[PDB]
Amino acid sequence: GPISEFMSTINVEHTYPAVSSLIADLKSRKVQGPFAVAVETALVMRQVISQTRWSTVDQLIDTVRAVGSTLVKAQPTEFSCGNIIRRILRLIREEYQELLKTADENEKGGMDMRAVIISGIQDVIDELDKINTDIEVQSMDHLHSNEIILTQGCSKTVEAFLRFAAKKRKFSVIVAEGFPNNQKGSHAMAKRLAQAGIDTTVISDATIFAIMSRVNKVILGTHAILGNGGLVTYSGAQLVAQAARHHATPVVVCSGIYKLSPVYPYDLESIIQLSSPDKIMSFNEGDLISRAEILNPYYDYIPPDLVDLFITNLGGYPPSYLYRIMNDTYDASDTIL
Amino acid sequence: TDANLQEKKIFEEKQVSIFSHLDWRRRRTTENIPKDIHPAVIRLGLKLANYKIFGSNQRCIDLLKTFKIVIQDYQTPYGTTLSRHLTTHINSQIAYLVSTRPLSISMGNAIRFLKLEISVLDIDLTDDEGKELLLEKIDSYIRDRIIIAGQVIVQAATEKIQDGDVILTYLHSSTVNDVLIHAKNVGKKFRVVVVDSRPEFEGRVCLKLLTEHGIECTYVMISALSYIMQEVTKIFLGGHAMLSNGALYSRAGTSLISLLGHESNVPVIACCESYKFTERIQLDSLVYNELAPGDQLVNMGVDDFEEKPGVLANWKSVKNLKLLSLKYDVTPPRLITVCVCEMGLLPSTSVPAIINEFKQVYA
Amino acid sequence: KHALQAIVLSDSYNYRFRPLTLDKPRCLLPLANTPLIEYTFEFLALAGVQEVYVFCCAHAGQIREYIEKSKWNLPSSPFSVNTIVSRESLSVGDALRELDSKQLITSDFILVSGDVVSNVPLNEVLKEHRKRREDDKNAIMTMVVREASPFHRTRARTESSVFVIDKKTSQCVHYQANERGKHYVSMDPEIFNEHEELEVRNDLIDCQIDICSNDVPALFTENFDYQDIRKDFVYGVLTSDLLGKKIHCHVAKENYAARVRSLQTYDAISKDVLSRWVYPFVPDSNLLNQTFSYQRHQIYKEEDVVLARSCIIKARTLIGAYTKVGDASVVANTIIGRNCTIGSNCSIDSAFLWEDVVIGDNCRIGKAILANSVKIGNNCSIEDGAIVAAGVVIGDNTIIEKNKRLTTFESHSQGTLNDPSLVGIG
Amino acid sequence: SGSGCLMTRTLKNACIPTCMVLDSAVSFTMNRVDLVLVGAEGVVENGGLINQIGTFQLAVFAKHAHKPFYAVAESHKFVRMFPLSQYDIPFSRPILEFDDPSPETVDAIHNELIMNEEQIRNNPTLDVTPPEFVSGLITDLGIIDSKSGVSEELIKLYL
Repeated sequence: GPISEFMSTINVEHTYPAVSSLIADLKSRKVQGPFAVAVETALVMRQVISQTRWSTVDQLIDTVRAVGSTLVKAQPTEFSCGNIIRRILRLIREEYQELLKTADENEKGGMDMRAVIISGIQDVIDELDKINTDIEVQSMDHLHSNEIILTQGCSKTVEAFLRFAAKKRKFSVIVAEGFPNNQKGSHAMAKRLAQAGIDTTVISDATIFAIMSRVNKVILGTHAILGNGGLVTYSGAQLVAQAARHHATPVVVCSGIYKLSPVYPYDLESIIQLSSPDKIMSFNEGDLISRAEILNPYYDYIPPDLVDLFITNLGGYPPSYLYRIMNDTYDASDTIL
Repeated sequence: TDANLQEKKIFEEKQVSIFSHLDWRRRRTTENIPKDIHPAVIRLGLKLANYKIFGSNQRCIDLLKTFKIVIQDYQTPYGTTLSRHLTTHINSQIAYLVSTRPLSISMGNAIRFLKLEISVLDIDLTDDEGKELLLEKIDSYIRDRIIIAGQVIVQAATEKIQDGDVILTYLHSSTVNDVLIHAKNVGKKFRVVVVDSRPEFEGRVCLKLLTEHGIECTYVMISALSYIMQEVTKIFLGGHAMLSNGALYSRAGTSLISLLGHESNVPVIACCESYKFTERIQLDSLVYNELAPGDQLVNMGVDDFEEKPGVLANWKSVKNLKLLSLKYDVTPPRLITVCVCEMGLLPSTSVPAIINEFKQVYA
Repeated sequence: KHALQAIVLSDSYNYRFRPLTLDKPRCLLPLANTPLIEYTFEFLALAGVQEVYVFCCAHAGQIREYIEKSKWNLPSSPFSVNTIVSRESLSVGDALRELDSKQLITSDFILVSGDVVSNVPLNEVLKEHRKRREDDKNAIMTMVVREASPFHRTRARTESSVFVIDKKTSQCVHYQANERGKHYVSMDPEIFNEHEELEVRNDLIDCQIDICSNDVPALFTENFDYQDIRKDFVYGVLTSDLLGKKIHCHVAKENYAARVRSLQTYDAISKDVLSRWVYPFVPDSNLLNQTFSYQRHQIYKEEDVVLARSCIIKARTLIGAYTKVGDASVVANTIIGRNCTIGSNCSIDSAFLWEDVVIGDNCRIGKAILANSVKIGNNCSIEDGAIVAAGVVIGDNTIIEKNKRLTTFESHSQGTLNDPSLVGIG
Repeated sequence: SGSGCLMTRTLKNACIPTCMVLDSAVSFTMNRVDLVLVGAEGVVENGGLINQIGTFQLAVFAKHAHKPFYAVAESHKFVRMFPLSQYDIPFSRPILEFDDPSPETVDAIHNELIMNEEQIRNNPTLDVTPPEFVSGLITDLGIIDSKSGVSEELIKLYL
């Protein structure tokens, strides 16, 4: 139930201007990445609650349950958005219920909980600018001296994860430039932690199998996690996964929890987007670009039965325990928007 | 070479780094070359270090065609017959060539073969008698061992191609291209997938060839293998060598192809030639291998020659930071379904017996 | 501060696609089931332009109607768009000359001479422009072009041009067209005494997306003879006719950029758009709340679209919404509008269909243009290079030869409304 | 084939306890069995095993249930073909076609409620177990386990 069936575009553009503004920046990739999508999402919803007129909570539920369905229609693949929404919905119904009970002291109006919801929203914001700090701590309970680590594609969360341990313990790391998309960032990361005193070895995205023979652990930072524990990761990460499984090398994932979403991977072909082929073939080979089929996937998928351990802003947990976070973080009704 | 205390220096190159033993020393210029070096050998030595796409077969050919010129231009120091002294001359040619690029398996086996025929040569002949002989033996080698074997493999290879297939190759194998073009010329209805990878995108030239024959081709880098394999139904690989255990030894990205193929239930077909079999074996892709300079991936972007720099141009002088790129990796045999030698379609594990068929019933 | 503007020249290329411009002006016809000016608009949005001015000469009401309707009329629009009208067949320069008399240019700005498709962030070249400007006020225009192959399918005789640039400072010191009646290239050697490393380039595509300084409009009132931006203007500067002024080029080496001027471009561009080349500007992004979605082999479907089982779709195809398709029919390399319908056991290849088009049972189409709301009976046929206009209908058991454009009025072409050709004439 | 109903008799007649089992319940039986054993209808270049339709059905079971697998094959059953999977075999009648349903049409053991003879022949007849699933061929030439030496022997059989 999108918002267009509840409010008109002009009204949406008038009362909730930043929404349509964000919707524009969403489908146009003006905003991008999971983190930047999340923070901007809540900031929008903050103003929404800060500038809305309503009475019942049930009608307030129907509103946010509508913009999200529209907001998620923009660029659904960046699930980071919808995850923030369903969090708010439960954050309302349980805040309502917890306040529906104090009023039932002995009475046997019902709104303007505004600033609390805002104060509840800000609690989500301040929680995000922190996941790295909350995650980079559990490193010292896994990475040890002289260990050998493999990791692909400039995941910021993974960067501060290792750099923390590298402050005190000294060890080695192999970095595979997540070609083609994560090329630039990956080299920077390698250059960065190189200064952090950790043996860094940049490789082609293809020499994965060659070195997996003598690799202790492998570490990955995803783009999103789906209801079955599957991972929607950036380009070219199933190789290292399958390379690890073939070598009995364990697979660990260091990701914030906001990237977790209960959407179920019915059809992956509707998930893995495709970017421009410019990233892999120049415009110049005019003969080729006219004679062949060029494709450049942005994301990669790995199934959960290949992950051995997750690293979250809450703690380390096996994939089979992931669901019990969702029910403790989301509500079942808000699976489909 | 100060001496072979520089080889003691190699004995010191066994340190913590897994690649400590891998030889990095090269000579990509003719500075201070020795006197006893044939010109047509120099050109080859230059062609080795600077050419890309240098197919493992053509090198063996271009080596032999060059070797004939050496012997044809060779004259023994009279009073000492040919067979007693020819090897050291040639032995002084290899030692130069290896300093431009380590010997492929396709070349080393030929070397060990010719050195044999030198020893077994009948002394009761003369120079012009002797040298003319092995030239035919060399030519016979090229006829039987590679070209015909090549011509047999392709025919047997395209035989198992079925109309409606979807073929996947990776990084320009002259043999693999040679069979693909044959498939179109017999009216086989299919299409090809071309996987490429960094650095020197050897797969583009495979796309160039196949396109210039008009084939529905598809070009995606290897970091998209998870995606494209669903469309694929068969996989063809041309190998640098096949190991006596049955493992396939080819370019760095060969393994993931076979791996992802298995976990997607597609077959892996190793079109390799008998003379590229080796008695040796490898458990890790690191013990026996050869490298390429890490600078070649500093260039981020879609080009290689073009002066598009990067963020790693100082990696040589940034400690705890090193770039590398192995050129080859093994591939466990349980992922290879079939090997296509001129002895027919064989299971990869049957390799070492075939080598014995050469050692036995011959000399 | 906040001083930035842009101007687009619609109705400047309307004559090439004339057989349909009577129905709808060229700035409103669809490319990938989406009108062109949006492809141009979102491009300008990438440059972060804050003020857009559009020139019009045909269906100005219909133009402004969509604009007033458009997303770009809403407050979320990152730029305020106003339209200006003028006489038909608007010769360039006469635009700027009318512009300078209106005094609208605050500071540096851009212009495209039609509708362009591109995903090139101008922010860098814009900085490139403003940089060398503040040191040498005589720098007035910097052009944007795309490194390509000299025979690239997106490169046509129009953009087919030869540039000469200073590899050090990237300054165009000589430019000539590629009229097949010219075999040689000539340069006044006086430039070599003022330069060191000049790069003769023929691998380029003149996107005609030029960035101009505020001198230009006044500099066009003066030198009124200049009417074409490339022919008259550039040559005037390089020949020192207009004196002491310099230009530059920003040879783009990644992303995508082109404009729509010729049939051999539209078909080419469309086959590049579906080929992802101008990501994010793709159907499966759905910038106007469409319901598209990517499928393998570059086939693009919307929602609420019915397909028969026997009907099959081959690669490089696109289907608008609410469009039916008959049985046993085959579509390939084709673009289809919304709310259409296809007959049974038909064959379509490399064609172009727009909105509300129908098709009779068992028909052959190929490499032709079908305008919006066009009806075709059963048992018909049509070959390559053909063009129809809106409302045109063809009776059953029929055929249309090559390259034969149609219309709904005998303004100059042929054909009428209901029954086949050779019928209804006049 | 239904050849099981005859096999048990030939064993029952020879003083051997039997227990016929449905084709759908072989996995449930692996817990009891100590060793599986089947005949052969054709041995391939790669050591593959062309036998009756359901061999590979239980070949994976023994492979998964960790019980060994043995097949008996006479020399004159080696063939020169070479498939690519558990499927790449030439077969006369086309198999496993579907139907086209036009919109216009019409005890816990329910015996005699099966497919018809016309429905059956659409199904295949032969099977193929890749050599990694067999642990030992039984031939007049002896017992062969490499399933690479089978080729050396196969090459020996032909010219």
